[PDB]
Amino acid sequence: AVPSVQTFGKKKSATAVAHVKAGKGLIKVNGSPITLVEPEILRFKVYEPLLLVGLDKFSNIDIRVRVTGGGHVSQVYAIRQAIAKGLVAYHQKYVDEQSKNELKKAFTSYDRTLLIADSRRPEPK
Amino acid sequence: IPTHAPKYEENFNPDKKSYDPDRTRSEINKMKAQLKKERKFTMKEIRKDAK
Amino acid sequence: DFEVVEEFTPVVLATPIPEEVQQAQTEIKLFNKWSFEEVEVKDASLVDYVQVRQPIFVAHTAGRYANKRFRKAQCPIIERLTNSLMMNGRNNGKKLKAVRIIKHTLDIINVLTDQNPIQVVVDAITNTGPREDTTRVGGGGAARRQAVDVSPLRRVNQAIALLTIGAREAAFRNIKTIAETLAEELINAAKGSSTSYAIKKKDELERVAKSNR
Amino acid sequence: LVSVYDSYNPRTILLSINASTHPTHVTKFHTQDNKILATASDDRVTRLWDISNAYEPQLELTGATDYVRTLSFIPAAPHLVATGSYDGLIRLYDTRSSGSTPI
Amino acid sequence: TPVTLAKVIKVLGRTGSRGGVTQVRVEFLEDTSRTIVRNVKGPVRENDILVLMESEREARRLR
Amino acid sequence: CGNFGFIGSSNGSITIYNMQSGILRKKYKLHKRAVTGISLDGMNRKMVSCGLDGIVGFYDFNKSTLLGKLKLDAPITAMVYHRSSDLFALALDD
Amino acid sequence: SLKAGERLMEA
Amino acid sequence: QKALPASLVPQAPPVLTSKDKITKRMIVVLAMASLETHKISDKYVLLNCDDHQGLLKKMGRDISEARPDITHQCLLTLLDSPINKAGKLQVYIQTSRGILIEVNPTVRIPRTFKRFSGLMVQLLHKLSIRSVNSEEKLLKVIKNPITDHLPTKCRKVTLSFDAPVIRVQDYIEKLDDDESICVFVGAMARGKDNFADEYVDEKVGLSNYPLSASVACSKFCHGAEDAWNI
Amino acid sequence: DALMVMPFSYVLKFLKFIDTVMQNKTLLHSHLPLICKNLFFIIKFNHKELVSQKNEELKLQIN
RNA sequence: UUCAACGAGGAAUUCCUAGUAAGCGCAAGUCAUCAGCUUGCGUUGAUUACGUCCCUGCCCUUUGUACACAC
Repeated sequence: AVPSVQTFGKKKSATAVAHVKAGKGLIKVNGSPITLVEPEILRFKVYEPLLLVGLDKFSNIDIRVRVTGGGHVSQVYAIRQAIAKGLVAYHQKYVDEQSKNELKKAFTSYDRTLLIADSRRPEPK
Repeated sequence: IPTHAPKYEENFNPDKKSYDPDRTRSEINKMKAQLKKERKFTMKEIRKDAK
Repeated sequence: DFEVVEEFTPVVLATPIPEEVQQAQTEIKLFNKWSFEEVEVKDASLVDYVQVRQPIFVAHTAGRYANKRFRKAQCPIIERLTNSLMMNGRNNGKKLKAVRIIKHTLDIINVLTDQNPIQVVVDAITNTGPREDTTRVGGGGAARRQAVDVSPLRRVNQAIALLTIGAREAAFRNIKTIAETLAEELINAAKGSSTSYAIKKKDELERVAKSNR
Repeated sequence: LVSVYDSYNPRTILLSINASTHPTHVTKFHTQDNKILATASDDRVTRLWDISNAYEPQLELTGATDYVRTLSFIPAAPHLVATGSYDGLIRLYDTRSSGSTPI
Repeated sequence: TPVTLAKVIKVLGRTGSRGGVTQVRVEFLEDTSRTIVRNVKGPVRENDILVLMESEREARRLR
Repeated sequence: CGNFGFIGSSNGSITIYNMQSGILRKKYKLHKRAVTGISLDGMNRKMVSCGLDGIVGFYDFNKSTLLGKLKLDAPITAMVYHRSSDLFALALDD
Repeated sequence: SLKAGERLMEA
Repeated sequence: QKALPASLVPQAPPVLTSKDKITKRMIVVLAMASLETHKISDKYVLLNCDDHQGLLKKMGRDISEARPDITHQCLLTLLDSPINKAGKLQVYIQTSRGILIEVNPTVRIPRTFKRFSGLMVQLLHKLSIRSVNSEEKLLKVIKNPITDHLPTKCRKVTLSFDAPVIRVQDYIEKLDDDESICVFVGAMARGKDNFADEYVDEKVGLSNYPLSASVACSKFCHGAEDAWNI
Repeated sequence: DALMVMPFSYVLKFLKFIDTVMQNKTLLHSHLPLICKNLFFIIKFNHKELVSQKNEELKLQIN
């Protein structure tokens, strides 16, 4: 009976599942808050889906991210991709489509690796 | 400028080894090289006639 | 007057987001300290080949800038400095170390010269990158040179290379570290003070170009 | 050897000015400016260094006769340096001028 | 001595130039009509600006 | 586009709601007396409001700014916009 | 040897 | 008015190596030296002009080139000149085989010739020669070219015979206070003065008569001594 | 590529060659399409600079 | 206290263009090879070319054939 939206972010072998539901405003990564993401010089890589679009988008939803695998920087990249596409998917589903593709324009103008990972590599030259 | 003298051995040969003044490290190093080259040569010879 | 009220309640979040973090949602500043607005490139021909227009939060965009020919010309200039900093036999791959020492050297550039350290490094690029050079002419293999120009991508490339290896040599075995010698290098190259390795090397290239021009 | 560290971190010597060969006895930054540093020594000369260019001083306030031991700056006019030495004689200098002669 | 700026309008191909050195046809920016054939060292493309020390020397081949 | 709906109140306040969810998006405050007409350009770029203080306000809509403001000679009672020719007509009081 | 273009220029 | 330095006791000047590209100095290069080893059958000789009849012609080269004595007499001149004693000079010598040797100022070069030959053989074959005190190293073979070791701001001349004769004191006075001055002197017995053309922007001459390599070296050293008040 | 390599001084003396050659009407008419192809490409390529030259001699030459 | 080697390695030579070079550990031990090691596995991850045949080479064509148009 509650609205909930699950998305996935991935880098090299990291994986990050984000559950977005209608809540009080709390963002958690692996149970601890989002302000305790290590290695603390990439905390703004985690913070940029939030600050790109303002915390008033997040002030009614509460996200939680379970991250597994990879190393430090793979984990912060999977976290930020999960946060970004989770917020866009919640806005498609339970808020209006105008806000959904405004969020898509904001994240894609910053970098579209917040929404689409680079998936199949390499090249045979 | 301070003035130091250059340490060298007169009548040099770079293939020959230098003169360590000890005879209990130079001689054991000589027979180290002797034992290694003769051991490798001997067991290479016996494994090739075993083949 | 005219005012646009587009948020209608003071937003509180259940996770305490710090005050300087939620301060930064209105302008993207590098390392949450240094701005990217009013960082102009004081030399045309090196706009479009230094990239300060897209503002970032940290010098770790992992984007793919080495699969087409001129795409590296729009990697942000702090990141190009970082990537050129993390190259030797010792610290290949240690990009968090290079990001940390770029953070430290921008802090002490600002504390020694009260100005924008992003503007300082933009100025260092535009001063250091040479404008002519000599290529050894073949002519049968004979010992002669001939002076040519340099493309602006080669100017920014050789600018960042000269700055970072000047900082490596100035902190080879001295008391100072790579962050501090890179700070004095970027300050000396920014004002163009002829006492940096970078602009002494640039003046030597332009001088030999003038010689057998 | 005027060493300037950063406050609240004793491990990062920010720079080290090799001033005159005698003991430097008084060092303080400008009160209005933030990038010039006045160091006076037992050489009877105070100095205004710029902390970007810490190889040569941006002004070299000479004109004293015995053992300068005190600086001050004038709190509104930021060109005016009131130095004080062991022969009475609170000399003070406008920095726009030559600087080898107190005003 | 001043310096001048010149926007490339053609990357000259099929010249028999020395490798690494590409001949090029730049035009000036202060009078946007007069051109001069230079030869640059870096990776150059069309409509990028390059800083000529002197404006009075056309370029030959290199070999 | 059918996404936004604009309300002009009799105390001079143009509020912009979404139609799909109905949550208040924006709130322009230019007029000080009643707003008797609102309209938006066919490409959602310039909106025009007219009120009975006698000023017409031209706002950009993507950016939130106003482009200009025109003071007529009478209070205005009705606006009809024509969206292909970009011409609106204001029925004045005189 | 020259090539075309510069043979035309010198001629 | 002006006070004295706080310690008038004479301190030795710092001896300078190529790990200092800031300090003004004078660099003297002996180009086209003839330093070559030969195995003799159980002996390693430096190829002198006089220790053989035809080792050089059994290898191919000519007797009018195998000259190590002239780089010996230039090492004697540059290493007894007062500017070396004040430490405003470093020597690099380089061979006809392109083998670059950094010669420190503190080296007590052997004053006779056959000690020098026996030292130069161990230099070419050990790549490094220690001080007897051995707290530092004082003679070593290094990486080509010279411009990696030379200071960052340095105008490099060569000393030749088909060149305008200039005066050394005012020529050194024309360069400013953070520029060094590197000199390439031909240590041939005879031949062309082209041996360093990719480095040099100024080909200068010192006399109108045939000058020797050591006399030209001492001429430029004495000019720098009168110039820098030594 | 041969016509693009030459600078504008050589475009001007190429026009002088064309103006010399269309008086000798044996080798104008035995090389009309080659002359037409080369001249039309040359002024089509240097047309930004050609029209900004200001001299009546070149104007009468073109005419 | 005074009698050995060495403080990043000469001439030359080789290899290399993106998850590439290089760093780092962790497992396995697969009918040949390997343990004086070999092969996987992830983790951190760049500089510079991405153009040109000028040099060193190598290769191909020298009737347009294949049908317009153009050359």
